[PDB]
Amino acid sequence: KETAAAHFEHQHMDSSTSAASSSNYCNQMMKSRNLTKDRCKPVNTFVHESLADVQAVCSQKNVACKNGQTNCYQSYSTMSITDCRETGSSKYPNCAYKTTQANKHIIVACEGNPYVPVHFDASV
Amino acid sequence: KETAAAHFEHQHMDSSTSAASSSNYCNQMMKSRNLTKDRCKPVNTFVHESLADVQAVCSQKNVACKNGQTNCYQSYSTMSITDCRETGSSKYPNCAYKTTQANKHIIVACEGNPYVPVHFDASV
Amino acid sequence: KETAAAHFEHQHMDSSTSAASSSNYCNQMMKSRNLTKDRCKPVNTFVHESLADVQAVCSQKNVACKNGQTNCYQSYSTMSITDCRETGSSKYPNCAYKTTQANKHIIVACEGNPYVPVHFDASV
Amino acid sequence: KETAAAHFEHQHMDSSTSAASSSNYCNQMMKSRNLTKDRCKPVNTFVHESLADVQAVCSQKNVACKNGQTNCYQSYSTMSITDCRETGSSKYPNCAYKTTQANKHIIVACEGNPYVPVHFDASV
Ligand SMILES: Nc1ccn([C@@H]2O[C@H](CO)[C@@H](OP(=O)(O)O)[C@H]2O)c(=O)n1
Ligand SMILES: Nc1ccn([C@@H]2O[C@H](CO)[C@@H](OP(=O)(O)O)[C@H]2O)c(=O)n1
Ligand SMILES: Nc1ccn([C@@H]2O[C@H](CO)[C@@H](OP(=O)(O)O)[C@H]2O)c(=O)n1
Ligand SMILES: Nc1ccn([C@@H]2O[C@H](CO)[C@@H](OP(=O)(O)O)[C@H]2O)c(=O)n1
Repeated sequence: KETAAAHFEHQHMDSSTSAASSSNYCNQMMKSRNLTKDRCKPVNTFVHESLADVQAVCSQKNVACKNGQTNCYQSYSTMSITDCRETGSSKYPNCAYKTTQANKHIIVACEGNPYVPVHFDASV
Repeated sequence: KETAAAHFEHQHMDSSTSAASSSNYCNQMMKSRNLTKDRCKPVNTFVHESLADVQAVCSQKNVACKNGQTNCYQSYSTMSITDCRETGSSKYPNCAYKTTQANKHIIVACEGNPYVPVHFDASV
Repeated sequence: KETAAAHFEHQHMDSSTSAASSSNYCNQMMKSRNLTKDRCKPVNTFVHESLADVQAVCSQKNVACKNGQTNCYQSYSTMSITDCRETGSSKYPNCAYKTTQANKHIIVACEGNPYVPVHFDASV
Repeated sequence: KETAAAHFEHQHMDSSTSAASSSNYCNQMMKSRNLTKDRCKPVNTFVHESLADVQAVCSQKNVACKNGQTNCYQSYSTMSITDCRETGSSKYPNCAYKTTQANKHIIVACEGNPYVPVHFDASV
């Protein structure tokens, strides 16, 4: 409760579903994964692919992370992701999000043994 | 001194090209705009639109900034951008950048009178 | 059904009054113009100005439409309008609408030949 | 011109030697295989294995291609390869290469019927 890798799948993995359907998505999932219990998390990406496909990004294109660290990797291919961006109104506790489905490259930080994602840097 | 407004333009505006001409665009631009002076800026986005069109984003879709502030705005339209991301092997002061040209919505933070971009939040 | 231009006239023009005469202006209008016959249209603005005046906006300030298209135009001058949202006290067909009277710049999408309004985007 | 698989054979197979026999293997081979005709091809890998062994990789571990396509495959076993890279002082028409010999898993793109290597993607 809980490893960095577990924390990553907690915040960023949702393989239950293939894409985004209704704009209640982030609204509902941000609440579910305990992302709106203290403050409306401003931005959070969910990845709709197998855990294996996301984990494999750790052996693909090496790139610098946003903080300047160099343990980040961009997926070679597009992935099904849902970008969750808190709306301009939106007040805690009633957190509201603009749900946005897309097919972007993802960029994740990787570390440890096994060599897996531990943070979601960006989609591109 | 420098106005945040002008600082934004310097770091993120490239109205002269409609797109990135080559895969060397970023390497060129990151140095010419002096963003690799003290450190390799890991991420920097350039916008290939008029200053008017970019400034106009300030009256478009209001959203939360990455830091949670509420003065951010997402363009209604996609815009021509170039994402510059530092390579994994890049080492200051010899900074190197992957280039990704794309049509994407931009998210800028706005403030002041006139009410204009002063930070580049994200592209989606 | 209707041409695009005609549809705009029927839904948004009201040159027969200086303003909403009552807190239930929307409700006699949302009916009179068949906006509440198959539903309760959530939002609908009535412009208490000249059709020509409104059509002229198609040659004023070009601005990005909310949907990302770029054929939108903002009036230079303010216009008398009525904003129709519906009161909580409203389930179809017994429709009740929250009315509001104001002088705002309007934003319309225009197209065709002649270049005329086909959609009402926002009042600012 | 040659067919995909044949191009691959002509570019990447050297089943006649077990390893680069000297520091100048690449210089002679890049010449020999006509890889310096119009330009100094910046990097090229020669595999010191039988052809069928390399083709068999098309049925081994499926991985993402650097271009992001999904038809790439990583070899279960390490293979004898020679890495050839332009040496810096290399200048067309006088190309010059650094020869590096190693045991690595190759990654190749495969396509067609029969499913055969048509592009060499990386050595890992
Ligand atoms: N594109 C983005 C940008 C930020 N984020 C989230 O917001 C945080 C960045 O401030 C990240 O925390 P981790 O990097 O700890 O996952 C990530 O959860 C995201 O999920 N997608
Ligand atoms: N998508 C992104 C992420 C970061 N950045 C740049 O990275 C910096 C740190 O996040 C930002 O500084 P400003 O937002 O102050 O311009 C912005 O310049 C960007 O330009 N595009
Ligand atoms: N300020 C606003 C915002 C929306 N609307 C209505 O909202 C509807 C959908 O956004 C529009 O229908 P048209 O697109 O047919 O004009 C428009 O009639 C309005 O009439 N005034
Ligand atoms: N390790 C690598 C990486 C790239 N390459 C070569 O680099 C070229 C383009 O990256 C490829 O040409 P083909 O697509 O003709 O194989 C491939 O031959 C290589 O031969 N070994």
